[PDB]
Amino acid sequence: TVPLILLVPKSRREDLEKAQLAERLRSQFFIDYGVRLPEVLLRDGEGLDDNSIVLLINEIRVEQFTVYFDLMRVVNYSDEVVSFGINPTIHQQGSSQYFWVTHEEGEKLRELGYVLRNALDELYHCLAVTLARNVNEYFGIQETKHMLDQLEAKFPDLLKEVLRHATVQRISEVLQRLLSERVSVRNMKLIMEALALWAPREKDVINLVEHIRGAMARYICHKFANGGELRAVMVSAEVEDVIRKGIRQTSGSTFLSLDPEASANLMDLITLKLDDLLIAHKDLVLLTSVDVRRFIKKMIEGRFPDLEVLSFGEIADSKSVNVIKTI
Repeated sequence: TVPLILLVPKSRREDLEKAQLAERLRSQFFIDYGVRLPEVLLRDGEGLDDNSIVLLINEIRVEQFTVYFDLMRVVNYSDEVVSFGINPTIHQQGSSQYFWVTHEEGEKLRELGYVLRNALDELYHCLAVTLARNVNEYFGIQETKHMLDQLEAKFPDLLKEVLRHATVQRISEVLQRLLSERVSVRNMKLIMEALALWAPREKDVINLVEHIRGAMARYICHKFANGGELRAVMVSAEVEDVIRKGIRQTSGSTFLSLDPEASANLMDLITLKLDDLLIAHKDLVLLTSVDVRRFIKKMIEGRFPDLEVLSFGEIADSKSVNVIKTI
């Protein structure tokens, strides 16, 4: 490994050491995603204002976050909150907007049903999301091969079934593709049984990952729910069909071929439908049909890298999906 670095404000460093942000971060990441982060060091950022954090991977600034350490974030913010006389501190970051309120104001809003989050939990969800996306930077063949060792000491026969049909390279690619889209690989037993089933059937890694995803529907659903309702923006049959109608294939696998204008137009619709929502992209997902899920993720990720895209198959067996807008 090389270490992950969090540049933090001079004024906050002491509390962050005392809170053990560095290590708790790694622990919770393991609990959520089933993989080892490298060591995380804190370092004082020169000219960071008191509510800024910066992440460095390989000593290159990767993203800056605004977390108001003394305040609480309203996660399902609506404008109704202003009706209770609370005027939030607002930060605009990408085309997401974030609303922060005092501890006091926060307790009042909790009892009206709002879900509030502290600065450190928030900071973790932000780092988790960026690190899930940057999985290739610290997770590859060596770590895969080490996860397999741990699995072989429990389930040797299943490890061997999977290897009759997939190389260690291939399985690492699968795990990376799951994790890059924020799907946990903490249940290597289940994932392997799913590779056991599909890997002989499917020699295209992209198609394989989609079948593993289908097989893991219930787990993906539970994870994006947290311990609460799953907030979904539904992609309409209309948008779905422009994508479906663009799907091509020459010899290798299957790809999206849309006019430049056709894609820019789809993007303007998504953009503006999301601008109507007060909720941060990373607390939402998009729902769409199984065959177009991956195309929409490829299409939107350059611009909305936080917004994941679940298929309707992946939520069939959920209780608390809440569709809050259509596209």
